[PDB]
Amino acid sequence: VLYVGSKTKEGVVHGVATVAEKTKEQVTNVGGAVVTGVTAVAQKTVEGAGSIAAATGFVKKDQ
Amino acid sequence: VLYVGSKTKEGVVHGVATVAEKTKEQVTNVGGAVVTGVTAVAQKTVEGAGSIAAATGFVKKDQ
Amino acid sequence: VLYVGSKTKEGVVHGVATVAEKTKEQVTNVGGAVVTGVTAVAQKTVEGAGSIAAATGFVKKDQ
Amino acid sequence: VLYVGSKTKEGVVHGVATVAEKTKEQVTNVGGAVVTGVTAVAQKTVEGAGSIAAATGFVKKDQ
Amino acid sequence: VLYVGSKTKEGVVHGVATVAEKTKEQVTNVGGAVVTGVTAVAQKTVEGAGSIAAATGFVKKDQ
Amino acid sequence: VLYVGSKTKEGVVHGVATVAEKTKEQVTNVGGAVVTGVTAVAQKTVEGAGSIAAATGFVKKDQ
Repeated sequence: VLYVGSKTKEGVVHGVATVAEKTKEQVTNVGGAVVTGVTAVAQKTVEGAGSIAAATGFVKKDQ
Repeated sequence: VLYVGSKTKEGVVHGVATVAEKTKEQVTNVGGAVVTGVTAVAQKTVEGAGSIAAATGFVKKDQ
Repeated sequence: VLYVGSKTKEGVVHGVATVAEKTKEQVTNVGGAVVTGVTAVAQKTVEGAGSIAAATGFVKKDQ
Repeated sequence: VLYVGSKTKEGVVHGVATVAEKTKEQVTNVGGAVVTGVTAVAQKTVEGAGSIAAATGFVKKDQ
Repeated sequence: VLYVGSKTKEGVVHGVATVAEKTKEQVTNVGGAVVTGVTAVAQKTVEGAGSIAAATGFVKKDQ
Repeated sequence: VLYVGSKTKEGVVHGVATVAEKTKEQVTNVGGAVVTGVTAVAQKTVEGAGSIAAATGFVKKDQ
């Protein structure tokens, strides 16, 4: 018996309850990035750059 | 018995309840990125860059 | 008995309940990217860049 | 135009979502009444005694 | 135009979301009444005694 | 236009979200009444005695 990483619970979302009666939502993007309404999300990354809700409006490398 | 990574629970979403009665939603994108309404998502990446809800409005490498 | 990665539960979404009574939704994209209404999604990537809901509005490499 | 009882919506159940993963259930009745697991039920009674989930363990009128 | 009882919404249950992962439930009745697990129920009674979840363990009228 | 009882919303339950992960429940009745787990219930009674979750353990009229 060694149990190196035996019984873990990592990157987990369990048990959620949500209501939304009258939620007007309005976005107007021009040349950018927009990230709305993210809920009950999970992940696990090994040897990588993991971003749940990133928003890079632009990337420019001119030469 | 070694149990190196034996019994894990990683990148998991279990147990969700959602309601939405009258949810007006309106988007208007022009030349960009938009990410709305993400729910109950999970993943696991090994040796990679895993992004759940990314939004890159542009990528430019001119020469 | 070694159990290297024996009994895992990774990249999983189990148990979801959803209702939506009167959900007006309206999108208007012009030359970009739009990602709406994502629910109950899962994946696992080994040696790769796995993105659940990405949105790249443009990619340009001019020469 | 009188509209005495014109456009009603009475005794109604509309819009339900349910999940049950591992629900052990065990009953043991002896000489009585048991009522379990009632969901999404509706009725309308006119000039009567309407009971959705009644449980009378006994009725005795000895003479 | 009189609209005596024209456009009503009475005795209504609309919009429900439920989850139950591992719900052990155990009843043991002896000579009585038991009423468990009632959900999303509606009714309308006119000129009557309407009881949704009643439980009368006994009724006795001896002579 | 009189609108005596025109546009009402009476005896209504709309919009509910519930979760229950590991809910052990155990009842043991002997000669009585028990009422557990009632949720999202509605009714309307006109000219009557309406009780949602009543529990009369006994009724006795001896002569």
